[PDB]
Parts: sequence; structure tokens; C-alpha cells
Amino acid sequence: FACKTANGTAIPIGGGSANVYVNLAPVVNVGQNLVVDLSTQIFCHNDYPETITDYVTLQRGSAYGGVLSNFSGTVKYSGSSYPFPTTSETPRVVYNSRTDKPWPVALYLTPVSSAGGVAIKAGSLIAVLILRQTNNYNSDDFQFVWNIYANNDVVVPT
Amino acid sequence: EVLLKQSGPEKVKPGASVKIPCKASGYTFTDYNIDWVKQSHGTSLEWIGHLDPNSGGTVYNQKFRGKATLTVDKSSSTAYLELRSLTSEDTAVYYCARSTMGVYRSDGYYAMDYWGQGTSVTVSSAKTTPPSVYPLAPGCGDTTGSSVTLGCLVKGYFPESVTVTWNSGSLSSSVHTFPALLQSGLYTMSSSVTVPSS
Amino acid sequence: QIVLTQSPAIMSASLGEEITLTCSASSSISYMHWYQQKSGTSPKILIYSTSNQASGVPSRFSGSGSGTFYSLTISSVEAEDAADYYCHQWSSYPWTFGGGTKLEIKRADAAPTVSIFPPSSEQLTSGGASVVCFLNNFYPKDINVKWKIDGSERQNGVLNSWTDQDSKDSTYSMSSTLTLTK
Amino acid sequence: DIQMTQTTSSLSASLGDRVTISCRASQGVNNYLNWYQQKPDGSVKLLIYYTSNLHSGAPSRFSGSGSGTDYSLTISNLEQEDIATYFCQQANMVPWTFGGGTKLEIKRADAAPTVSIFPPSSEQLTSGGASVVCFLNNFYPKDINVKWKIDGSERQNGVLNSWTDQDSKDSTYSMSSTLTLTKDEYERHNSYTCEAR
Amino acid sequence: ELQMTQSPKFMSTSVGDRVSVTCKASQNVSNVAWYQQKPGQSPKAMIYSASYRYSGVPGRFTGSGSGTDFTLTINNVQSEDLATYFCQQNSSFPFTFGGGTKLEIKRADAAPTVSIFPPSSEQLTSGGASVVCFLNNFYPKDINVKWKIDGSERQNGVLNSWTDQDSKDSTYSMSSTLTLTKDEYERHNSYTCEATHKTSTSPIVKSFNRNEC
Amino acid sequence: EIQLQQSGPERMKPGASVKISCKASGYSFTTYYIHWVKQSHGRSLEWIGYIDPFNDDTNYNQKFKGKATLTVDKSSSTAYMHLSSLTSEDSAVYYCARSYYGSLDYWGQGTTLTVSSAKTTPPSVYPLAPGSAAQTNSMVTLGCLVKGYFPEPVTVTWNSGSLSSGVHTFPAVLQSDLYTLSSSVTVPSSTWPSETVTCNVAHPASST
Amino acid sequence: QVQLQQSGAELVRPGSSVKISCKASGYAFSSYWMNWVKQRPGQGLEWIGQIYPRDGDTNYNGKFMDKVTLTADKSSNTAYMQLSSLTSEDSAVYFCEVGRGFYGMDYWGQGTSVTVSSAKTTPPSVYPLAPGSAAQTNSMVTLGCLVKGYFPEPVTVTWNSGSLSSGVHTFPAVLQSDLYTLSSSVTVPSSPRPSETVTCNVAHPASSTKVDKKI
Ligand SMILES: *[C@@H]1O[C@H](CO)[C@@H](O[C@@H]2O[C@H](CO)[C@@H](O[C@H]3O[C@H](CO[C@H]4O[C@H](CO)[C@@H](O)[C@H](O)[C@@H]4O)[C@@H](O)[C@H](O[C@H]4O[C@H](CO)[C@@H](O)[C@H](O)[C@@H]4O)[C@@H]3O)[C@H](O)[C@H]2NC(C)=O)[C@H](O)[C@H]1NC(C)=O
Repeated sequence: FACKTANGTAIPIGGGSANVYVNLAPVVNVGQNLVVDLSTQIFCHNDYPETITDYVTLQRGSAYGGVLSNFSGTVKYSGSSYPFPTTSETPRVVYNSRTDKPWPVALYLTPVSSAGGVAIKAGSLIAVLILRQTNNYNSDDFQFVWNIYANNDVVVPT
Repeated sequence: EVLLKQSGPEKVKPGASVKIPCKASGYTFTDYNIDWVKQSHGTSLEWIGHLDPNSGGTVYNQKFRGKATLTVDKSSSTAYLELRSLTSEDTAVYYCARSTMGVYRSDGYYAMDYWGQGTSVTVSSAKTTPPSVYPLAPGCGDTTGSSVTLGCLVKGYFPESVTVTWNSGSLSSSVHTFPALLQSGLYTMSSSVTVPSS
Repeated sequence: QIVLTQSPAIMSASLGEEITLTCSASSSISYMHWYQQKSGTSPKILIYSTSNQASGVPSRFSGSGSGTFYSLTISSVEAEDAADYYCHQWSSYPWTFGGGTKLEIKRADAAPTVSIFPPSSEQLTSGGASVVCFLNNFYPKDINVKWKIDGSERQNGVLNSWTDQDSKDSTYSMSSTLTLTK
Repeated sequence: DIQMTQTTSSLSASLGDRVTISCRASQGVNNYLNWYQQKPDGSVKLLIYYTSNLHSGAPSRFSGSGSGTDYSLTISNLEQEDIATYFCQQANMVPWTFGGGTKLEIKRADAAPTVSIFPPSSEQLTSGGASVVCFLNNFYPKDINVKWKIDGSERQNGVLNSWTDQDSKDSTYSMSSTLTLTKDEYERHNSYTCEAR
Repeated sequence: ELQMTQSPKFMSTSVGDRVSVTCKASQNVSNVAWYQQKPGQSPKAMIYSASYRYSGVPGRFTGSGSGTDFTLTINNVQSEDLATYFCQQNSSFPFTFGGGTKLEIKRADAAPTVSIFPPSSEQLTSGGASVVCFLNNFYPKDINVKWKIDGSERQNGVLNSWTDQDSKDSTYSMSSTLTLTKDEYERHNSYTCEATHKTSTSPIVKSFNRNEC
Repeated sequence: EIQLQQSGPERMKPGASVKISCKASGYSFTTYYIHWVKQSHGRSLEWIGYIDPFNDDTNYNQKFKGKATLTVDKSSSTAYMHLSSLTSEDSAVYYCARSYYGSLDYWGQGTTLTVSSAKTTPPSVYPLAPGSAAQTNSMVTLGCLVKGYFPEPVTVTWNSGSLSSGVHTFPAVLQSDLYTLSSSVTVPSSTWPSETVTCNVAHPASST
Repeated sequence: QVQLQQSGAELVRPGSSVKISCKASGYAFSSYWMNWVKQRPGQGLEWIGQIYPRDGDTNYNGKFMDKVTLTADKSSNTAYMQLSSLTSEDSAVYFCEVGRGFYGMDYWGQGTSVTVSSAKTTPPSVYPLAPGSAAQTNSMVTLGCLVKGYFPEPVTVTWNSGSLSSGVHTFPAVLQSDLYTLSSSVTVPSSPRPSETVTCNVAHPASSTKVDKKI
């Protein structure tokens, strides 16, 4: 089991860390959503699908920078939605193929009443998402850590 | 279709204030946002600010923070730009535009996709003056051929806003209109039309 | 603030050729957008998100680039392309435009059609006197005009007014006038 | 897929009682266990989610507890409004699975059925049909068995049974049994009895 | 269910020799394991993935084969290798083991010392009777036993017990028990025990008569 | 408040296909998931699948793959369920429900589907009368058999609603693709045959 | 080290059920597969099934699906196998095994014996065996002690309280009418009968009875 991004950077077997740079909508209105869709960025696969089943969860999701200060919302994961930042581990997603499959995670953040001006700065860190992978075979318990960065500034009208 | 209409050219005194409207039609006003752009010296472009018609919120370029104010009238589907203490550096053409920002777009299309015709603002203390219109006719040495050309000369008006129509709009082609020039503080321009010998 | 620079300020090309425009940024931006403004109208979106043709735009316009260098390429240049082009970014706040790049169209040379008009009787009634000479439908743009009233070289009091490049046959025009007292 | 099992299909109780409904999972779920209530008119509402969390709008009488593979729903002070069917549901793995259901009942003093029988009417006889209808009204508890006899011999075909829900007035049950015969089959026999015990 | 077949069920070598145990499969398998079992013990794994040894396995044991044919090889037996060997596959459900291959020691031939015994009078007191026959210290293990009464064959009520190879003499032994009632034992006169084995050119016969013991 | 509105009841023929809708109102449509659930006659609940309104990715129960399809129209905040190759087993109640925190927090009202080849038919009403003597000494029971109608529902009352007590109407049971029903009423032995009791039956589908 | 400890021998009755266990130690019990293997006396090895204790997953053999159930207990690190409707086919030794997930390692339990019988504990009957009227026309003779009708196994037999440690062959017992039958042989060069009246010592812990006899 190993995951990689759309620009090619990969995390090998056993877990690790990587960086992701996402393009955000330059403006968000009050009462609207800022959508951060990572199902088009992170993909993984099962190396031995004939004999092993891999289970994947979102162990933790934390907010940083402007997302922490100016936003609130939920996270979409495998048929349901949960508060973001997370308060517990999610259900499990099954990986059973050698072909890459999306990691179905998306953020839905709304501006708080104090948000105004440049809410998120370009090149800054907005979230850290931990991917926990177990299996059907042994005691392997690995963490794939993803750091999410903003590729542009986001403004909120006041 | 989608149309944005602004007021005609405005002439103001230094230190005064102006308010420029912009009325939208042909689409739902509150489903899109509004931008204002300044075009100075004929070529330079700079973004003034961004407005949300639902709440009246604004994002300002800090360059124009103390000079412009953005306001909306949701019922009439009209947006307003107001300039506070006009000076000579404020002589420019001002545009309103519909922008697709404010919400998520699946195709990632974020642009000013419809522009209203600009509003030219002149900041001067001079007096407005009617134009002196004269007709132009060939001399008695023409040696007339199959085609002849006639024109009109306009001199000594203010401010620079003059339009010329030939034959009450019946001749929309072969018409040359020339830019105005400053002559002793008053603008002068000309136009010409080409017609066959008939 | 991110400064966008377009160089050179004016470039020229011939019908059916291929030309490229460049925009360079003072810092790295994620996307670039292109607007076109023809003579006597407002700007119009042409290329968005560095590669996407806007609605109702021929496929001969295309964009590419990354980082701090972007470019807009026109293939099979047509007479309708005589306009001004501006690069625009909203990746950083505040949003800025480029300086502008005018496109000129090279074409076969053409002689000017000249007309001369005596001062109107109505103007002479008011006490003024001005003779207007029209030079129409020529190319290239640069051209000199010398006035001749009576036998002397009256090299004073002349106003020249060039027009914008025509959008149908790529020719220019000029209005030359000589103002004196009766 | 993960199997879900509820302890009892039906459970009797009385107003003011404390009620416990238990659910068990074939595989450990990570507290992603839900409780739903369905009224007799067929409407579904969420009561408890994530094993302990009151859904907004639910009465405070309801509570949840459990972990691993064993979960329970507790009603503190039963009310007539709470007489419904309850389902447990897990969401740890796809596909989501539901429990079998537990339907609440009101406790009552047991009663004996009232048996009544009717031969086919002359209209159906002239129409060619023949049906005998047996009525067993106002008994308690719900479980009952009926066997049809013809001329001393048993019959186990052509029998339709229909049961009503618990009465909201006196908390009793009723059931009807119908045996349908052709005209010749009805007329070529002599003894028909309806036995319920 | 894949059928794993081993043949022959018995193999016999001597100390220092090379012996190869072959396992046959009914389909294609990617993983075949080998286990060793001595009596009164749980099996001990020898080789996995058809070629690789387990932890604490001497280098004498080597594996080979692929697809459908597999073979376990012992370079030089050391009297610690005398056990039963099974092949196994896990590549499909259910897992299936081989039939087993017992190892032995090749020694010289020997003849069975047939010895017949009359039923004890104490047993006859209780109404039961069972004549016995002992054929201890014979080699090899292939042998047949029959009983005769008064010169007449009686193939009923006969129980036979074998013995594993002796750890000292490398020989075998047999016991034959014919159960009879008290009254049916008294109605005859003589009883005969018969023995024939692999290298027995002629049968060995021992007999007794009543009132002789 | 949050509401999910489903379409009305359906009556298809075997081998056909049916589309049902669920309109969401009172919340941001694309921020949540929509799930579909089946309850058969017998009250066991079955999960069908979910769909993301934001990008239309679907997940189905293996039991329902091929037969069922989920689609969304984010312009009108409506989800759709399509079921193809209908058989008699497909008759059930289908639900849409929003999903939050692993649970189905808000449910629609349900849509009933009936798969049958029968046709609209007026029921046959047959009165029921006691046998020998009287049933008891103070209490008597009378009945009314309603046989062979389609489709549901039929409505039975006694004496135009005058007898609102001591009455039982049993649920309908399908017999040779036609429904059957029976109703019972009990009255004091001195009231009948002194008075008159008439079974009143109405079948709106047959205009009876 | 890794170790698997199984329960003691079970003596059971036909048509009943039994539950044997296998306690694990020295490794993460919940994260590895546990196999169960049956070995009938005198035959090869059969595979019953496996369980993954963390999630409770099981994979059964088609032959043992209806009879066997498998469970586990995370707290006590103990796996359970349960047999139902115990016919005579079910009398064997059952093993637990963990090898998958460890590189080049394999561990078994010591095995548990399950006996399906309808009989009851019975003291053994010992009967001396004697040769015919003289020695066997040689310097060597054979004798024996015959034990029949006992239950259950095992019994230990010695000759002259272990004095005769050579030329002794004890044969494995054989079931007869739901009772075992074991016999032993002894070979003596002193020409017994008429000499020394050789004695054999027999024990049966199952009934706590010790019997001695003379030839
Ligand atoms: C029958 O018995 C066989 C023993 O011979 C069993 O074989 C073992 O199967 C497992 C699973 O199929 C194999 O996978 C594990 O090993 C790989 C590779 O590492 C090892 O193998 C290489 C080749 O042998 C060596 O060169 C290496 O040095 C190393 O020894 C791991 O990469 C796997 O883990 C990764 O993938 C899984 C699934 O995607 C993730 O969950 C993990 O977290 C990790 O990402 C496996 O751990 C194993 O190699 C193989 N051999 C051995 C000796 O164990 C076979 O499984 C068995 N069959 C059945 C049905 O039980």
C-alpha cells in the first residue's frame, strides 16, 4: 500500500509525509462554501489484492493559518460528513485493487462573521490530514500525513 | 442579452464628487458579483474593487480605498461607484463588469465576462461650449469622377464628447471619423463620407 | 503588488502568419488570463486559466506558460485581430493588469486618396478660415504632408489626426487642416 | 458484510417502565451505531447517532450506550407515544446494514379469544364461490394457532390469515381466517369447524 | 479442493544416504510447504515456498519443483530424520495436506518367530477365550497372518496388531488375537497359526492341541 | 426546516422501469450525501446506495447493482432513483435520506411501488350472518366479506359511520393477484334483527 | 518466544458438544490468522479453518462448515473451537497453528485429544499366557500377559517390575466391542515354565487399579 499525488510525489510503503498545493476559488461570499476537493489529488492502491484487504480511515484533520481563524465547516468522507477539525476517526474505506483509486476527501468551509479581506494567504498551510492504513494480514499500522497548502490568496467581502 | 448600462460622459469641477450608476438586465442580478475597473491615459488598466450584490460587501484595492465607494440597490438591479474629491488624476473611463466569482465554479471559470460601456469622467473648471459645425463641399476644380467625398468640420467644443452620423444612419459604411485634438483649450474634430456620383 | 510586464509594447504580423505575445510577472502566480480590447469598445475575456478559450472564441488563440512567464499565441492572423491585449492575474491580492501590447497588421502598400476642401462660406461669415485636407485609405502609417497656400511654404498652424488601423482592410487615414484668418 | 442482530422481535412493556433494546454486531464497529424509530404510519426518525448522541428534536428519555459489538437503547419513562419499532444500523463499512427491528408492546392481562364462524352466503353460492370466515377477536397475547377441519379431517390448503395490530383502546389483538372452496367442494361435505388455541 | 498425492507411502534408506520425497498436485500451485512429524508430537515446518527453509532447519533439507511437481530432498539422513513428511498448499481454499511419507532404515532380512498360546483357564472360567500368536523380530514389515482350527480355516473374530520399527534392532513385530466363546473352544481339538511375509519362501506354521497346556 | 419530498405512489407492470424523485429543501444541497433505503412488506430495512450531489459519484449495494441507478440534478436540488426490469419482488417502500455523522438524520416520507399485471376491478361484497341460534346470549358478531378487488385501498364503514365502536377491519391479502378483505362488527343481541346494519364499501379506483 | 497452549484431553459422549481452547502468548494475538487442524489416528492431517481475531473473520472447510464454529477472546488471548453432534468420526487430535505473517516461522500447539465414546471406566482383566508343554525346542522361549476389556487408554505394563528390560514387545491396543485390548510379550533364556514363574506388573490410572499376575 502506497499513495502519491497528482504531480508525482509519492509516499512509499510504511507511511510518510508529503505536500499538496491546491487551487482555491479567489473569492468566497458570506453564506457560501470554499470547496477543497482532494479526490483529484491523492490516489492509492493495494499492492497484493489477491490475498490482502487494506482498510483506510481519516484518523485526524486539523486546521491551520487562515482556515483555522476565518472558517468553519465539515469534511466529506465515504458517504457521510463530519465536523472539521475532526473529533474522532472515520469509518473505513476498502482498497482491493492494484490500480490507483482516489482518496475520497473534500472540505466544505464557510466564512465566520469576523472574516474579511485576505482570508487565506498564498503559499500558506491550511490543513493536515492523517491517513491511517491497516490490513487483513498482520499488525501493520501506518500513517500517511498530507500537508495542504494554498496556491493563491482568497478574499471575503465585508 | 446580458446588458450593463452606465451613464453618459460626466464633466465635474475639481474637488467635487460624482456617482456613476450601472444597471444590469438579462440575467439574475444576485447570482453574480460586480467589478469596477479604471482605464487611465487610454491604455493603463487597474482594478478598483469587488462587490457582492446579496450583502453589499466589498473588497477594495488599497490604492483606491480613500477615493471610491461601492454601493448597490438590489431592488433596481443597479450598482454604483462614487468618487469623493475629484482631481485631474481622476480623468479616466470607468467600467462596471459582471464577474463569475463569489461561489465555486466546476469549470474553474473566474472572469469579468460582461462589460458595460465605460463612463468618461473629466475633471476641469472650464466652461462647457457648444460646437461650431460647418459643412465641407468640393471646390470648382474637382474634375468629378465616378465617386466624390464630402465631410464635416467641427471646432471649438467642450468637453470631449461628440458623435457624428451621416445621412441619418442610412450610410453606415465608407465613413471615416477622426479623433479630436486640443486647440487653444477647445476640441476640434472632423469626419468624411464617400459617395458615388449620384 | 505583482507587476505584470508586456514587451514589446507594439508588434506586427502579416495575414495568415503566427505571432506570440509574452507577459512576465514580478513573482510566481498560479494562473494567467488574457483580455482583448478592439478600438472603441470595452475589454473582452479571451483566455482564462492560462489555457482555456473563452466562450465564442476561435481556436486560433491559445495560451501556455507557468511560474513567472506566460504567453498568448495567435495562429493564422486575421485582419480582425488588430487590437490591444492585456494579461491579468488574480492569484495575488490586489489583482493587477498588464501594461498592454498593441498588434499591428502588415499588408501591401497603398497610395492615399487625397481630397481638398475650400473654407466654407458659413465659416468665413464668422470671421475664421480653415482648410481641411483628407488623406484616406493608405498604408504604411507614417506619411508626411506639406501645405501650400499662395506661393510660399506656410509651415505653421497645421493639425494632423491619424485614425486607428481599419479592421477590414488594414489601412490608415489622416486629416490635415490649416487654420488662419481671412 | 457486517451482520446485525437484535435480541427480540417483540417486547412488552407498560407506561412508566424503563425499557432496554439491545443490538449485536458480527464484527466490531468503531462506535458507528445508530438507532431509528418508525411509527405505525410509516414515518422514520433518527433518535441516537454515534452510540450516545441525541439527535436534535428527539425526546430526552432516550439514551444510548455500548462499544465494540454490543449496544443498547434505553427508554427512561415509557409513554404511549413511544409504542413503535426500533432499528439499529451500523456505518463502519459499506454496505450499511440494519438490524431486524424490535416492536414495542403494551403489557396487559391475558384474554381468551371470542370465536365466531360464518357459512358462505347464498349470493356467493349462486355466483359459484364458497368461503367460510372465522373470527377470533380480542385476545391476548398475540401468539395464536388456528387449524381448519372438514368432516373430521384436517385441511391445510386454501387458507388465508389476517392479523390486526394492537388495539390502542384495550390493547387486544384480533385475527380472521378464511377458507375458500369451490361450490361443488363446499356442497359435497357436511362438517366445518374452526379450532383456535 | 486440490488433491495432493504422495507415492510411495513408505521410503527406506540408511544413514548417510540421499532420499528425495516427491509430492504431486492436481492443479497449479505457487506455494507448497513441507512438514515433519515424529510420533506423539506436533508437526514441525521444514520448507516454505517450495525452496526456502524455516528457522532452525539443517541444510540437509532442500526443496525444488514448480507448478505441479514438487520434491523435498534430504542430503544425508542422521537418524534424526526418521519421521513422516507431508506436503501442503495454501494457494486455494481449503488448504490440503499430502498423504504422508514414512521414512525407515534398510537392514538385513529376518524371519518371524511364530509362537502360539492356548487361552488361559482363568479366562475360560469367566466364559471368554482368546487365542494369541506372537511373531516378533521379523523384517521387512510386509507380512500376512491367518488362523486355523483343527486344520480348518476360520476368518472371523481375528484382531491383529503391528509394531513400529524397533529403535534398537530395526525389526518389526506382530500380534494376532482370535476371540472365541468358551463353549466353542471346547468343541475342537487343535488350533493353528499361520505366517507369511515378503521374503518367506515357505510358510511358518505353529500349532497346539488341547490338554497339552 | 429541512424537508425531503418524494413523489407519489406508483403502479407498474412486470418488465417495466420506474423513476422516483426526492426534492431537498432547507439546506445547501451539495454539502451532504443522499442515501436510498428499501423496506419490503415484512418491515425489514435494506440499504441501496448513496450519491454525492457535488460530482455524482455513486456507491451501490452489491445486491442492487445493475437494477438500480442514482442520479442528481443540482440545478433543482432533486435526486432520482431508477429501477429497471421490475418483478413482483420489487414491491416495497423506498426512502431518500440525508446523511450526517454516519447516520441518516432526515428522511423522506416514502414512496410505495406496486408491481402487478392486474387491472382495476370493483370488489364483490358478501354479507355474513350467524349460523344456528345465537353466537352468545348478550353479544352477537356480524361480518362483511370483500373479495377480489384491485388496487388498494378499499374503505368499509357500518351504517354510514354510526357504528364507530366494536368494529374491526383486517388488512387486505393478495389472492390470485386480487385483494381480499373482511370486516366485523359486534352489536347487542337485542339490537339485531330489531335494527338494520348495512355494510358500506367504497372503491375510489373503480368509482364504486 | 511465541507459544500456543491448548487444553487437556476431553472424553465426551456421542451427540454432545465440546469447546477446546488455545491460549496464545509472545505476539500480537489479534493481528494474525489462527489455523485449526485435525489428525485422525493413523491418518494424515485435515484443515478445519481459520479465524482473524481482530475482526472475527472466519474461513471454513466445506466438510466442517455445519459442525464447527470458531470464536476468539481478545481479553484472554484465547481461541475457541466448538464441535457439535459428536459422532465417532470426530475422535482425533486437534491443533492450533500460527504461521502466516511471520517471516520463516511456524508455531503449533501440543494438540488436544478428543475421544467420542459411549462406554465407561472399566478395570482391566489380566490373563497369563503359557507355551505348550515344554520349551520351544531351543534355548529361547516366549511368554506374555494379556489385557482385555478395559477403558480408557492408557495402561502401562512391565515385566518383573522392570527387571526384564530386554526382549519385551508391548503392542498397541485395539478397540473391540467399545473396549480396548492390549497384549505384551516377554522373552527369557532361563527356560521359564517350569522356571521362575515370571510376573508382570500392570497399572491403570483411569480406574486407580494396579494388578499383578504370574505366568
Ligand atoms: C501461503 O504461504 C506463503 C508463504 O510462503 C505466504 O506468502 C506471503 O504472502 C504475503 C501476502 O500475499 C506476501 O506479502 C507480504 O510481503 C510483501 C513483500 O515483502 C516480502 O516479500 C518479498 C518477496 O518474498 C521479499 O523480497 C521481501 O524482502 C519481504 O520478505 C510486503 O510488501 C507486503 O506488505 C505490503 O503490502 C500489503 C498489501 O498491500 C500492505 O498491507 C502492507 O502494509 C505492505 O504495504 C506483505 O506484507 C509475502 O511476501 C509472502 N511471503 C512470505 C514469506 O511471507 C502466502 O500469503 C500464503 N497464502 C495464504 C493464502 O495464506
